[PDB]
This record gives sequence, structure tokens and C-alpha cells, in this order.
Amino acid sequence: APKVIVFISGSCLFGAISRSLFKKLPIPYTVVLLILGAILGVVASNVPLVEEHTRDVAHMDPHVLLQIFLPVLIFESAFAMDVHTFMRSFSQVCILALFGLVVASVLTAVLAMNLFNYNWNFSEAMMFGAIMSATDPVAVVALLKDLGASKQLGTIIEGESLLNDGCAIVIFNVFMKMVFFPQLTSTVGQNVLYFLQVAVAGPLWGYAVAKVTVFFLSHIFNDALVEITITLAATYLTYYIGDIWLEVSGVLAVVVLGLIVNAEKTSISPEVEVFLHRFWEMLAYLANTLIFMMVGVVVTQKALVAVDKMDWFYLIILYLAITIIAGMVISLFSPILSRIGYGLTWRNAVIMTWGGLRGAVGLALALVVENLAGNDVIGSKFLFHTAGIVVLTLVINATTIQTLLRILGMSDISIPKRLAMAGAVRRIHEGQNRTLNMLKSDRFLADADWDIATAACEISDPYPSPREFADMMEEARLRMLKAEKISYWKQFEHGMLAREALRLLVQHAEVAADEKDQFILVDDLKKSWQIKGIYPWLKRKLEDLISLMYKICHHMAFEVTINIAIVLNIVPIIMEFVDALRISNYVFFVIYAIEAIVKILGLGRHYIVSHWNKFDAFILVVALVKVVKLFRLLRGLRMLRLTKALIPKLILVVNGKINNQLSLGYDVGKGYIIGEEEVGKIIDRMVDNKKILRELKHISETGRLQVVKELGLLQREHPGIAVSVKTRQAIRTILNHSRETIHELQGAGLLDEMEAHKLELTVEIKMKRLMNAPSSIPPPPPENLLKNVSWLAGDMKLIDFIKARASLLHFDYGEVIVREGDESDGLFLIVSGLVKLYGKVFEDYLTVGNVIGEMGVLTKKPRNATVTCETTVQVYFITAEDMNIAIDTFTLYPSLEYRLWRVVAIRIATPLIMEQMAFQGWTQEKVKLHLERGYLVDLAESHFQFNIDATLEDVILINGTAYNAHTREEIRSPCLISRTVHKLTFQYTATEEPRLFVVRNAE
Amino acid sequence: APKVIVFISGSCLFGAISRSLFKKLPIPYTVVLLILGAILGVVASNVPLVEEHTRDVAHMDPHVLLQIFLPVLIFESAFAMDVHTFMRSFSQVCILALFGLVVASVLTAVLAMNLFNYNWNFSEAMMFGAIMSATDPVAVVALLKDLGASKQLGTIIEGESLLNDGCAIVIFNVFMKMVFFPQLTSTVGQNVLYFLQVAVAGPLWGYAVAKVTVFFLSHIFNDALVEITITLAATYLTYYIGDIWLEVSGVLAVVVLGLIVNAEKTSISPEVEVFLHRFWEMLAYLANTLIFMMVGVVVTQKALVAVDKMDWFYLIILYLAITIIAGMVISLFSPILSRIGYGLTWRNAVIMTWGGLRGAVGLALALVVENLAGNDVIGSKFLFHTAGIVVLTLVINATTIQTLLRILGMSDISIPKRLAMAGAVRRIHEGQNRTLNMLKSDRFLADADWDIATAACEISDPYPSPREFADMMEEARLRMLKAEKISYWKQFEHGMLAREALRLLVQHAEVAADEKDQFILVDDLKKSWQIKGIYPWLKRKLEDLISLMYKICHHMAFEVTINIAIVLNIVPIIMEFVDALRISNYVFFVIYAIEAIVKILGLGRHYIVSHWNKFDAFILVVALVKVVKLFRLLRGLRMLRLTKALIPKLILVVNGKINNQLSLGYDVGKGYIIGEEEVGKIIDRMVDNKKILRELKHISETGRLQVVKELGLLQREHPGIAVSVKTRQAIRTILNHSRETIHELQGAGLLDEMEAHKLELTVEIKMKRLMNAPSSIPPPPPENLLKNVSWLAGDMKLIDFIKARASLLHFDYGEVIVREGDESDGLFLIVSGLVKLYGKVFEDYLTVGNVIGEMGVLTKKPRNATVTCETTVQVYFITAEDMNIAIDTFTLYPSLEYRLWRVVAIRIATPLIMEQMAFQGWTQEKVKLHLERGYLVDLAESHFQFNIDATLEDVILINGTAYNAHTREEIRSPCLISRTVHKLTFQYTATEEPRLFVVRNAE
Repeated sequence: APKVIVFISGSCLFGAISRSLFKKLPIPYTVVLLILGAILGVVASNVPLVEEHTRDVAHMDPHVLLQIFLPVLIFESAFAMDVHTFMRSFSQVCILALFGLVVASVLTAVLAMNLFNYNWNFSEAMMFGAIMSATDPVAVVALLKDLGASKQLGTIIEGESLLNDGCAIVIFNVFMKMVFFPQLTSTVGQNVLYFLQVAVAGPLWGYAVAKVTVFFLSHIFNDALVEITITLAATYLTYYIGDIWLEVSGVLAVVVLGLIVNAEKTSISPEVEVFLHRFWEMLAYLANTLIFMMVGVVVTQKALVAVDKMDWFYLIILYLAITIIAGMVISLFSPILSRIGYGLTWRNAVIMTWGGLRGAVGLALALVVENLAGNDVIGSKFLFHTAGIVVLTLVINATTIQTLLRILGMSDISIPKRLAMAGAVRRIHEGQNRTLNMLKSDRFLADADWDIATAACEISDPYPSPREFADMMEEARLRMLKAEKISYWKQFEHGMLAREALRLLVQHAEVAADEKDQFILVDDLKKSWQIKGIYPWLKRKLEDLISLMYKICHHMAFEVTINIAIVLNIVPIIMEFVDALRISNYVFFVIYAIEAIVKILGLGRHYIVSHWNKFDAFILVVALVKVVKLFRLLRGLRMLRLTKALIPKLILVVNGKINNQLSLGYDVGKGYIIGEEEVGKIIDRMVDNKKILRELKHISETGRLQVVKELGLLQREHPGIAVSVKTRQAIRTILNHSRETIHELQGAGLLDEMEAHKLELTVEIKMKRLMNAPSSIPPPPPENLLKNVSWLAGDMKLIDFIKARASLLHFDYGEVIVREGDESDGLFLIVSGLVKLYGKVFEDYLTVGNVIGEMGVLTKKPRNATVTCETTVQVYFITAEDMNIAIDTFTLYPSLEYRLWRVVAIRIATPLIMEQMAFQGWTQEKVKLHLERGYLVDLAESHFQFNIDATLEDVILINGTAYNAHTREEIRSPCLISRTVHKLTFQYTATEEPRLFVVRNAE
Repeated sequence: APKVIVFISGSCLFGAISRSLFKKLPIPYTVVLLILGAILGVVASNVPLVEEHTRDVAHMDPHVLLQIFLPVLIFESAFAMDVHTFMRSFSQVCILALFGLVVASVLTAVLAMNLFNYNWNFSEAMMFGAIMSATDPVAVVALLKDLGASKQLGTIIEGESLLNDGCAIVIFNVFMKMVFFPQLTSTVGQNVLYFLQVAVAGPLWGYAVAKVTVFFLSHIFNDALVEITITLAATYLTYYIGDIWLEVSGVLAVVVLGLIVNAEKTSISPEVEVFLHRFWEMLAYLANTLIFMMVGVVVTQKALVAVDKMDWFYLIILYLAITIIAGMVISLFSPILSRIGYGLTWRNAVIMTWGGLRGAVGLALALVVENLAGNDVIGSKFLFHTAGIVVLTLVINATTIQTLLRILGMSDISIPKRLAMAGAVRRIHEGQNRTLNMLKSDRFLADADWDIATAACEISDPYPSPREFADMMEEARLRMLKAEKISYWKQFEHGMLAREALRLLVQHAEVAADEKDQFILVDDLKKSWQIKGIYPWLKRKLEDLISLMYKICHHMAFEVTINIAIVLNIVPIIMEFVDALRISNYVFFVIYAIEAIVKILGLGRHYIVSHWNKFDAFILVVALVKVVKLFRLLRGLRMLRLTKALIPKLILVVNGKINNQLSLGYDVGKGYIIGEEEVGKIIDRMVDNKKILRELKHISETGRLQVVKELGLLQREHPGIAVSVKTRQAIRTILNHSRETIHELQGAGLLDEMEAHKLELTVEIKMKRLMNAPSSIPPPPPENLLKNVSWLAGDMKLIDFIKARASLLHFDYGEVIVREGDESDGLFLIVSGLVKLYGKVFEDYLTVGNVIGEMGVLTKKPRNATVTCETTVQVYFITAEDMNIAIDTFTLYPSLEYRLWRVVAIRIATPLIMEQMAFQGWTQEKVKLHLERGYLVDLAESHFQFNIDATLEDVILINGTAYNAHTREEIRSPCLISRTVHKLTFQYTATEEPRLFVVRNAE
């Protein structure tokens, strides 16, 4: 009976000890595992009891390593990494990784032939080179994450190393079959078929299983166990079907699964994500520690009795050569691949060519070779050289990478840490001092040991002239970039931005920051919503043209019955090409009679269908009838009916792809617009030069106008996808705000924990259902647009009155609707097309669902902005006389005048509160939500005098000329009343009736 | 080769299907698993291919069920439940569960003897009863959690059922050995020793392994993988060592390990807790579904071919009998055990005697019996009756428990849902409507489909006269209880309360709520800090009196060298009772010479120690020397030096127990005091009767005074533990507030996600290090108390000046220190003892570290409260003339006068802002932290006139008479200035100087 408990338990304990005790040291903890295994190996070589307890795990079957350890170690790497940045340039990175591994393997094999004195063939040398061409970027990515070189460079090298490991395993298997099992006699055509089976069919199987898994996972709500078990069983079944068919070369399939399931994380609950990540991390950790222990013991016991001085000399030469060729491949390949957008600097190339640590994949392959070799010296040489190279890398490179980085670019933390991390630690210290001073004046903690608290609560920092004009210009540019980054992050924390859009925006900000003089250029951002114009649009266009029983027999299972008949009939169809013939013939005749009477009924359909009717008639003609062997399969061509119902599914999937691109484009554009709008208000009081601030305002306005025009045209091009994405945005905003309300209720004590958990559960169910919505919502008719206006919704009589007196107007390109200075003819409502509103110095673009001329119909003022049609525009026109009639008709508390004045009041009051800036962090959304709570009260009830309390947070003058009760303080609209005022009255003037907007505090 | 992949995969798939499809249905999903297994069993009995694919998992070895399935199913139940309420009355619940299972098993066995026609012995019948005496409370606890009957009743029944399952397994094994393996022979002594091995040694082994595991887990910081692997390996090794020694009776050891590890959750990171809980949940889920599938197929294939009508009749009679005896045991046992503090009602007893569902433990035992029986009909009868009883319970009881509850107590949701859940949903709806109205007036989402958003964003509700005087009295009492519960929850969310203290307080509130007329009585709360007065205090007292080389050779390894020598010498000592004798004798002689020269050196220690020197001399006398066999072990009695170093460890563990009790007591007392203090201010403006509010204020004041006096005496009794717990409270408060500051920085965009993660990591490391602090911090000397005063700290010259002129006064019980009306002699500082400050109608208790008479030395006003010594009090006295000299000496910006005025200003201004309550949700802590930011500015610099801005949040008049610039507004101190005021000036009056406190808004 084999003894394994002590070895596994001791490996776990020693891994914990080495992991905890080598946290601070720069050396990796795995070399400690290697030396511990070496000591255990020499002890077992001396002591027989330790040998008995060690021999059953130290010398295992090679299929344990090939079938259990390597799939886990590769799947954890594939599953752990983020893919949304790596899968943008997936094909090119795949090509780069494959080419690099192939060339490095060939140079290592040539070195193994000419330099080494062992009589080694090309197959043995190529397996040798494939072993020593598998790297590990863990140190490089760890030291590049915190240094802030790029978040788009660690993912690239991570994915490249993952593909490197996969192809290294594949070629190792290909050459191991030739070396150790030479009885096989596959030909050139068989080799080509095997290459097609490995490099194409495997990833396709993994992709299909992954797609089915996400499809079934998206329909499970509030069940963590079902999702976890389904995901794990799908992983095992993918591995098993790949393993029994492609042997160890069928790892690529599971790799693909690990990527695809990682990409579609929205169908997986976050608790399921964290559980699966920790699960696979623990499995890979156990495999890693076991591999290092067993290679240590088996390299001390066996491979250290057949070594000479020439072996050590060859190990040193090979260590030099692998570094030389690792530099050579990146020198000859990476500068050509400048299309990545992450062009190599002098520091980055040397960092990623020096931190090429070796890992446990090559050690496992060397273990497999040593097990398969037997008593031959080839396994001993393989294990000795692989272990020596791993040791040399893990010492020298892993300890000297930081020193090399300091030599290259001083390893300096730069500004992000120089200043930011200083602010936080200074204000954290001040808050802690304030809390401690509050605690010292308590009544119950007055006897606490304050030395202990003070010492154990503080934290530590982890880390005129043209020249003057250029200096303030650079300072203002850096300040604007910093403020834009703050705005993007604040938009993220409120749930108004997705993670990918925020990452794109901050990547553009960081790219523009380190340049000498470059702001956020629209051309870099334009590659977020322009990606629709590829083959998906053409494919959707091509499929658009292709597409008593049609209504009475119509149901959710009308054609599904025929589809079920096809699915039931494929099984007797498919057995002919792969006794029981009589029953199959009888059911064939029954189904043929059924479809014959179906076609007889369809003869009354007036032959409307052109393709499907002809194909069904041909099918019936074939079914009604050595040519017998041919006719046995000729009747089996009855799959012409599946492609009739498959066209909508392909249309749906191309709609999903277009929507997935358009959502990211819209998020990027909206975030940029909001960031510029906030930064223009922020930088107004932080610049001490009129020319500099004028230039900054000009460039910001130009960029914002270009972005908004492009977004409007993108909406115009395809309405269904735009309506779908905007609806999803609105629903996400509402759900996020309701979740915030739930959390605020829970914090105030008014909600128990279980009640809050139930409400949060309902909110998450609604979010998961929203994330699987239709990807193309049809645009609404203009009547729905007229009925859904903010000041018209809810009143059926008013809706009928306005709809009866409204007219439709159509305008072409270049027409002018209304010029400046003219009297207000009426009120517009854009229902189709973009339009440009320009006047006095300002210019904006209005799109569908927008209203023009509310101020003109309210205050009877002349127009002040010319409106020109950018496209063919359809508008709704309401005459001003009808608007006056409707105003004088409705006299309820939700008055037409009241709502009409409230809308323009909020619209004119938001910029004043934004420009005020008596605080910080007052975003446009939270300013708008603060102004929404406020209301205006007519002065007729209060005898034209208002008494000011301090319960108001802000008071704004939206109309007329103010007159306070002290010295008749006179102010002009629109203006934010000065903080130091008193109670104000008003005089009834028939020419102008002033009105004001007052906002209370939060209850 | 066996085929198992299809069966396991289909079991997982069918479990997912049944679990998802039967969420809404009231029936449990496991009966669907049973019918699916039955259909598969009849198909395999017909079709041979399905039989080949089913027979290898359907008919497994019984040791797979005994060694893998039952340990997992019991450990998951033990590990999942919370224990801090169940382990309060652990021994009594254990006794109750054991007695109930024993009697019910007896009753069942008698029924299986007399009624059934099978010739069954006592052992077979007792194994039958042990199989059918194992229940499952899952439905009862699920329907009692949401109903809100009691949070202290679900845990009790959960633990009782867990112990029931464990003892059922134990007795099943005991009788299965007698039934199926009768070759063994048992005596009285052998059976007694086996009982001692099972019922004592196993739980002790589990407890010891658990203690070692928590000890090693508490020293690991920032390593999830190490903690997870150590915990899982500890679980396996506990199971293995218990297994190979006790067979299936190691479940007690693994249950003890699960409970003890779950109790000590503070040494385990929360991510580790959630991972381990999900891991064991998934394992138990797989075991459950597999067991139900194979019992279905086996009962269909085998047990359904040997049944008669009499078998069904006996099944019905047994189903009635098990319910009858389940009622009988709870009728005869539970009313006696009413000492737990959770008495049984009429509804609860019937609910917990009707919802006795059967589970997979009994099914697994029946499968084991069926496997062991062979071709005998006993296994068929066992499986048939067990499966029938499980089916009948899972249908009838699991579907009719809700109907029975609605018959008993209407299953009505009561008030907590009637009102609370209505407020939240109404408010949530209003917030959603506000957000939607904000979104409709946007510029980019103006074309969204608002019908879809409106329909998919709304949520649904889950659910004079004495009589008049009594009505308002009841309304006021319910309002006070609700406000107290809100205050306790708000204290929890701020981190000022622990979970156990909050649970105790809300349990007392709910207990007092449903009574006719009963407030929060101090006697119920007194059982939180009175639990010190048990044997731990006496044990600590008894151990207190027991306890050139002592300093020069002293180090961290001085006596540890001798301890290491003892640890090295036990191995040659212990082998005598269990060739190599010469080396052992030589090292014995070497160690004896070493300790002889140690005693020679110790001869110069003047023979100071009495016990240890005598024992060491006796050890040396023994070591310097068929009696040879006795002397071979006589020299082995050298374990008298470990108990010298073991006394401090036992003192430390009893200190830890005392501290663990005292922390809960202090938290309960502090939370009650704060809740009463807030509720007294809240209810002031919510009561419309002077008599009712006077009575409520009187009872609240009496309770608060009693609690604060008891807490002061508890501090007085033992200073070290009190200082330790108060220091831990202060450090926890500071760390929580710093974490809040980090989150607020992250929300405002000024901190990146990675920087915030690093700062949070440092905060969690500090919290984990704080949770493992010493449990007895020595009290400070009075000099440290004088140097740590809030208005004296930081100034070394002032500290020296005050310390030079301070005197120490000692007073006994009953003395009066200063009476009312007398002139202020000076300033006090309590450094030892409790003291009572009573005067004018008010009365309070002051403890160490408190200052009396600051107002008297500031404003030179006569004393207004007599101060009487409740105990022997040591105080620090500073003369008033020296205080005046110090005031007139220091003239820097931190003035003594300014600091004293700020302290008394915050002290006098906190109640005014507390009473104002302009915005609800104002806690005392937040009011204090808001007042801390404010400062007072002297009127001499501003020419005795102050200009009011609206940048102030609150203005308070702490001294003098105010005189505004309008009508010379006159107000008297202390008073909160009316919100409607203007800029005020002041006149220089030599007799009294008005001073005021102004607080700005948040930047």
C-alpha cells in the first residue's frame, strides 16, 4: 500500500512556512522549496524509512503530471487574467507568441546539437529546446503593476506568456511521441490532419462548450451552488473530451474556455467569480508546491550522480545563451509589431527581456522526460539542466530585476506617488488626530492607555516673459489633465461609467499627460464608436434582405413542432452513414405523410414564399420517391428547414455585437463630454491668465462640440441599437440610485439587515435581468415622443389638446428654421434628425426628443439663436396662440405655467450652481438631483414678499430685477443671490414678472 | 473498469434542474431527485446498458458512505451554524438532545418489536430506531427566520438537531457492530473504556487540534492561500486520526473542531470565512444529491420486489407513531428545561414538533444496512420503511407546516413588516420617481424607451379619560422602544457596537416590546457584566499567590534553553516504557552533569525560591543515583520544571476569559447608556402629555444612573482588564474612522483604486494585530494620568508647572469634598475611585481621569453640586491661585484660558445641538465630531463685533448676554441662537465676558 499522506501534508506545511517566512525577502520562496526537497532527497537516499515514505510520490506516473498538473497550471493562468484588453488584439498577440516560441526553440535546439557533447538527435534537441522556452512573467507583471509603466502592457505580456506555455506543451508532446514512442508511422497527410485537429478543432470545441455554459448560466437567478457546480462540471467535461481525443495537446480547448467564461462575467454572480478564482488559485498553488518538492528530491537522488565539470560549464553557457536569444527574439520581432499601440521604450524592452523567470511547466516536462527515459542518461541530463536553469533564473533575475530597473529609469515612483500618496497620508493623519482628540474628552474611555493607542493607530507612507508664460501653460495643462482624471473616476464611483470606458479614458489621459504639449485629442477617442463600420454592419444588411395556419395555428410552438420533428428525424437519418430498418422505414413513411399533408395545406398559401417553398417542394419530391445506396442518403438531405429559422438567430447575434460596440462608444463619449463640462467650470478660478484660460476654453469647446456631433450622427445612423443602449443606461442609473437609497435607509437604522438583504436581492435580480435584455428596441412613433415630454406627461387632457393642435414639419439639409431677433412663432420638438443651434458666440447640437423655444413662448422674448438643419429633420410644431390658450385653460396645481417655468428654471440654474463652487465634488448629476428637490412658490400668495430662513441651501434669481427689504437691494437675472442678504419683497410690474428658485436643505 | 462519469454528471445536471424548477413550488426539490432515481432504476432494471452505467455508483461500498459522505454532511452542519448563542447554554442543550434521541430510539425499537411481524432482535430494532430518530430542522429554521418568532430559537433547534444526528450515528455504529459482526466479544470494562474513548477522548482530540489550528492561524497576515490550506489540512488530519482509531465515531471530534473553529472567527480573514463556507456547502450539496439518487435507484431495483400490503399498513402505523413520540418527548422534556431564558409558547412547540423532516443521514444509514445485509430481507425492509418515512415527511410536513402555522398564529407578519417594510417601499418609490424625473429632462437619454424603464425599474412589497391616558402611554412606550432599537442599530453601523452586544440589546428590546407594560429593565442587562463572578476569578486569585544569572544570563531564551533541554530529554525518557541504550545513557549522563553544574551555579542564589528549588534538588538527587526496573522510570519523573513556566500561560488564558466577558459587558452597558441618552432627547418633542414625559424621563434617568454606577464599580474591581478593554475600544474607533476617511477619499476621486487597496490593507493588518493584543494592560501611575489631560498634553513646561504645584488627596467612604454655594477652592482630577456629583435635581457619577471644577476656576462662580465619595477616592488638587498664575503666565496661541474655554464650550454645547434636532439621524458621536471642527475667535481682534455668514452650520451662546445689531437683540447664555438673526456686536463688560462658539460647514 502506497504511503502519500506524510509527503502531501509536509509539502503543504513547508509551503506555508516558506511562503510566510520569505514574504519580506526579495528572493522567491520556491527556491526554499527546492532546497528543502533536496535535503529530504539526500535523507531518503540515506535513511530507508524516509525513502519508503517518499518513493510513492517522488517517482509518480508521468500521466499524473500530464493529465492533472499541467491542465490545472495552464487553466489557472488563463482564467485568472483579465481579457477585455488582451482580446482586443488577440490574433496578433497569438501570432507573436507562436513565432517567438518557435524561433527560440530552434536556436536552443541548434545550441543543444553543436555545443553539447551528447549524441542528441533533432527530436531530442527540439524537445530540449521546447522545455527551456517556457517562461513566467510573474515578477515582471508584479513589478510593472505598482510602478505604473502601463496597465495595457502587463496584460499583453501575461497573455503572451500564457500562449507561450500552451504552444510549448503542444510541441513538447509532438516531439515526445517521436522520441519515446517511435512505433508510430504517421504520414505527411496524417500529420497535416493532426495539425488541423490540434490547432483548430480543439479551440473550437472549447469555444462551443463555453458558449453553451454561458447560455445556461445566464438563466439562473439567485443560486450560487448551481452556477458553481455547472461551471466546474463544464470545465471537467471539456477537459475529459479534449483529453481522450487530443491527449495532452488538447489543453488549448480548456484554455479557450478559461478565456471565454472570463470574458462573459456578467452572466456570473460576483460571489461565484470570487469563489472560482480562489478555488483555482488554491489548486494551482498545491500543484506548484508539489512539483517543486518532487523535482528537488528526484534531482538530488538521481541526477546528481552522473554529472561532470563539463556539465556545469555547459549549464553556464546555456544560461548565457538563453538570455542572448531571449533578447534576440524581442529585438527582431517587437519593433516590427508597433501596431499594438504599446511601442517599446528602452526601459520596458530590457525589463521584459531580463525578467524571464522559469517556472513549473518546464520542471514538469523535465520530470515527464526523466520518468519516460528509464535508465538512460538523457533524463538525468534533461532534469539537471532544467533544474539548474530554473535555479539560476530564480536567483539572479528575480533578485536583480529591481536593480536593473533602477539603473535604467531609476525605478522612481514619479508624481502619482510623490504627491497623491502624500495628500492622503497627511489628511488621514489629521482625521486620526481629530478622532483621538474627540476620544480624549470622553467620559468612559478617559482611563485608556493613550500611548498604546497613539503608537498603534498611526500609519506610514508606503513610498510677461515667454518662459514664465510656458511655465504657467504647462501648469494649467497638467491641472486640467488631473481634474479630468478626477472627473472620470468620480463618474465611475457613481455608476455612470463602465470599467472599460473609464480605463480607456484614463489611458488616454495618461498618454496625453507625459507628452510635452498634448491634450485629450478627439482622434484617439474616435476609435471607440467608429468600430461599427466593419463586416458586422454589412452582414446584418445582407441578412436583412434574405428574411388559416399563419395566424390561427400560430403560437409559440407553431414552427417549433416542425423543428422538433426535424430533431426527432435526424437520428434515423444519421444512422444510415454510421433488424431495426423496418421501424425506421415506418416512421420515415409516417413523417413523410405528415409533411405531405402539411404541404397540401400549404398549397393554399398562394405560393408566396420564393426560397423556402421551393426547397420544401424539392424535399417533398425527394421524399415521395448502385443508385439505391445513393438514394439511402439522398433522402437524408432534409436540413433545408433549419436555415429558415437560423437567420433570426444570426441577426440577433450580429445585433448583440453591434450593441456591445455601441455601448462602449456611447459611454466613452458621454464621459468625455461630462468631464470637459465639469473641468471648464473648475479651471475658471484656478488660472491667473486671461489668454491661457481663453485658449483652454476654446479647445475644450471645440472637442466637446466635435464629440457631441459625432454621437448625434451615430444615433442617426441606426435607431434601434441606440434606443436599446440608451434604455439600458437609464435603467442602470435608476437601479444604482435605488440601491444607494436602500443603503442610506440601512445606515440610518430604519431598516433591519434582513430587510435590506431582501431589497438588495430584488435589485440584483433586476440588474441581472436587465443585462440580458434585447439588443435592438424599435424606435417609437412620433406620437409617443410627443406624449412623453416632461411637461406634458401625466395629463391626458393636455396630451389630447396638444396632439390635436400639433403639426409635422419636414426640412432638408441647409434650411434655416428660425433666425435671431425674430418674434417667437411657437414651440418646436425634434422627433427625427440632428440640428444645430448657434447664436449669441455659442453653438450646440440638438437631437431627437429635445424642445426649442420654451423661453420664447414663456417670456415672449425675441429669438436669440439661428437653428439650421444638419440633416433632414422632422419636427413637431405648436403655435404660440395655442400654447397661450392651453396656459390660460389649465388652472390646476400642476399648472402648465408652473411646469414650463420649473423646467427652464432648473436648466438656467444648474450652470450657476456649477460656477459658484463654494465646495468641492459638486458634480453636474448631484447638482441636478439637489435642484430637483427644490420648488418655486408664487409671490401672489405671500403678498409679493419673501422671508429668508437658513433652511435654504441656495437661492437663485431666474427672472426679473430683485429688490431686497434693505436699501432695496437690486440685482439682475439670472444671478446667484449673494450669501449675505435678508428678506426681500417685490413690486407688481406688468411688463416683467420676476420669479425665483429656492431650494431647502435635506429635510 | 467501472463507469462513473455519466452517473455523477447526470446527478449534478438533474440536481441543478430540480433545484431551479422547484424554487417557487412549496414542495422540496429532493423528492424530484427521488422520483428521477426511481425512473432511472426501473429503466436500468429493464435496459442492460443503463444497468451497466448505473451499477457501479448505485451499489457502492458502505465505507464510502461511512467514511466520506456522513463526515461531510455532519461537518457542514456543524461549521455553518453560528455558535455564540448556542454555546452559551452548550452543556444543557447537549444533555437535552442526547436524552431526547435516546428515549425516542427506545420507543421506536419497542414499536418495531411488538407491532412488526418480522422476528427482530433488540439490536436490530435499536438500529432501526436510531435510523428513524434522525431529523432535519431546515424547513423549521427557514420558516422561523423570516417570521421573526425568535433569533434565539432557530439556533437552539439547529444545534439540537446537529447533536441528534451525531449521537444517532454513534449508536447506529454501536448496534451495527453487534448485528452484522457478531464475532467480537465485549465485557463490562471493555464497553466502559470504549464509551470513555468515544464520548470523551474524541471531542478532546478535536478541541486540541482546533486550538492548535487557531493558534497558528492567528499569526498569518495577508495570506489567504496559507490560511485556507492550513484549515483544510487540519480538517483532514483531524478526520483521519479520529477515523483510524474510532471508525465512524470520529464525527464527534470533527464536529467539535468545526464548532471551535467557527467560534474563533476573528483569527480568520472574512474572505477565508466566505470561501470555506461556500466550499463546504458545495461538498454537502453534492453528497446530498448523490445520496438521494442512489437511494431512489436501489429502492426501486431491490426493495420493491419483496413488499406486501401489510408492509404499507406498517409504514402508515409507523408514520403515525413517530409523530406521536416526537410530540411526547418534547411534551415531557422541554417544559422542564425552561431555564435557557427562551420559553416555549403554544405555537412554537407545535411548529418544532410538526416540522420534523427526515434527511439524508437516515437514508445513508439505511443504504449501509442494505449493503451489509446481503441477500437477507432485513436490508430491504430497512430501506423500504426509511424511504417511505422520508417521502411521507417530505410531502406532508413540508407542505402543511405553513398551513399549521396559519391555523395556530395566523402566520401573520406582525408589525415589523406591516409598517417598516411599507416606509421603505414608499420612500424607495419616491426616490425612483425623482431619479426618473431627473433623467427625463436630460440631453442624451431623451430618446430612451421610458415605458420599458418605468415598468422594469419599479419594485414590489415582499409582504382626560383614563382609557385615553393608557392609550397615549402605550403609544409613547412603543415609540421609545422603537427609538431605542433605531439607536442601537445606528451604533452598530458606525462600528461603536459589536454584533453580540447589539443582538443582546435588541433581544431585550423585543422581549420588552410584546409585554403589556415593561421597559428595558436593568436586571436583564445585568447578566452581561456580572458573569465575571464565577470560578475564573477564584482561579486567577489562587494562581496569583503561587507565582549573575537572573539578569546577566537573562534573555528571551534563558529558561527556554532548559525547556528545550527537557523537550530533547523526554524522547529518551519516554522510550523506556514503550542496542541503543548506550547512547541514551551517555546523553543522560551529559544532561545530568549539565544540570548538576546548573544547580552548582544556583547554590549561590541564596535558596530564595521554596518550591522550584526543592523540586530541582530532588530531581538532582534522583538523577545522581527488581528495583532496577523501577529506577529505570524513577529518573524519568523530571516533568516538574514545565509547571514552573506553565503557570503564566494559565494566568494568561484566565485573563483572556475574563477580558472576553468584560468586553461584552462594557459594550452592552455603553450601548444602553448611549441609547437612553439619545432617546431622552428624541422623545422630548414627540409626547403630548407632561405627566407621561416626566415618568419616561424619570425611569430613563434611574436606569442610566444604575448602569453607570455598576460600570464604575466593575472598573474599580480589577483595573488591568478594564484598561485593556478600554484601550481596545479606543483603537477600534480610531481604525474605523480612518477606514471611513479612506473610503471618502476614494469616492471623491482623489485616490486611485490600488492606493485605496493598499491603505485598506494596512488598516486591516492593524485591526488583526489589535485583535490579538495583551488581555491585561497594567494601570498607569497618577503622573501619567496628570500628564495626559486634554488641556495639558503637548506642553512640557505647562506639565512641569502643574505637576510641581499639584497635591495628592485621599478620601474615605462617606466624606464630602465640596458642597454647593461655596467658592471654588480649585480644580480636581479623579485618579482613583468612583465619586458622586449631585446637585441642582441632577446626579451623576465620575470615575478616574475626570476633571471637576473647570467652570468654577474659569468664571469664578460658586459651586453648584455636592461631591461625595462613593468609595475611597484618590484625587489630584491644584489651587485656584496657581491656576490663575498659569493662566496669566502662558500667552501663546494654545492658551490655557482658550483650551479650558474650548473644553467647557464643547461640553456645554453638545446637549444644545442634541436637543435642537433640526435633521434626524443625529448621533451623539457625529454631533461631537461636528463640534470638534469648530473654534471660537476672540472679539478683541474683531473690535467686539461679529459678522454672520451662512458658512456657519450652528452658532451657540456659551457665555454672557448677546446684543445683536438689530434692536440690540438680547439673549441669555447658554442658548442656541435663533436661526433668523443678523450680525451682532458686544460691549466690554468687566464683570462678565460673553464668549461664543461658531462652527463652519464642511470646507
